[PDB]
Amino acid sequence: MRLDLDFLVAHVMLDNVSEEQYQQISDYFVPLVNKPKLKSRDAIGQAFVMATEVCPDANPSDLWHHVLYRIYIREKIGTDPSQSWVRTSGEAFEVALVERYNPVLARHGIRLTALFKGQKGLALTRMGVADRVGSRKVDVMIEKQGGGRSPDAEGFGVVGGIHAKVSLAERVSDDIPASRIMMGEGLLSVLSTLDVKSFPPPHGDLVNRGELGTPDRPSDKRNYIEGHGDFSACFSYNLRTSPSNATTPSGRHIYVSGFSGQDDEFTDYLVAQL
Repeated sequence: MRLDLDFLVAHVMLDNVSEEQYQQISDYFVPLVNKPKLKSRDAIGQAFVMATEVCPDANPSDLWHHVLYRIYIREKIGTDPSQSWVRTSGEAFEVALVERYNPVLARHGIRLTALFKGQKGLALTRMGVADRVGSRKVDVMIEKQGGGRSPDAEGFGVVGGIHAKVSLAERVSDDIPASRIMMGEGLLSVLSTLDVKSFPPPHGDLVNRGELGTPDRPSDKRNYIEGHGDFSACFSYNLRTSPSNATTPSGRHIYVSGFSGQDDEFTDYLVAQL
């Protein structure tokens, strides 16, 4: 369906999203935006999971960037920076990943756990890397029934971590030292991303292409994965993201898939490695 964006007016084609489906997503999300005692990360997080269920053939990144985002900044009451999309969207992505994958991962004993700003010291210490990375480095922790280090009472040990970045245009090179230190300790360092990147009018056409280019085109971002192997693996939910070729110099790959469903390349990856 066609979206009308006011900057000057511009349009963007939202493939595999019907007028009916947009409204169903909007009827779900809007009342949650200004709901008291309901954190923005939970409102946006659950909405993303719901939206991908409603439109399983639509580009998940487009649902994030062109639907949820533009509805939020339109419906959000107040300029409170602690409730900003910018301040909360990242943690909403973490919430979305946990909600989406843990039911599938539960069977194999694999457990995800979102880490929010200020409360990841326990996670990082148990991970044994807080020593060298600081208190603001890992977004989602990966634990495993049985194996791992610093197991809780239920026998869940830390086996790795996830850097959840909505856009790779972010300070992505900032997470690379921590990721290297993680991988060196025998921990999985996954880069989960929505690969959000569109350019606004007057010069951009607002198509969410991302920042990973193509394997035929030298991209510094892509070269982190396929060149230097600074992350264990890279998972994008922007359907426009060019996946890695069969072989890469580092042996690391950029996997691309939709967000809806049961098992995918992400769960199948975590199962094998763990």
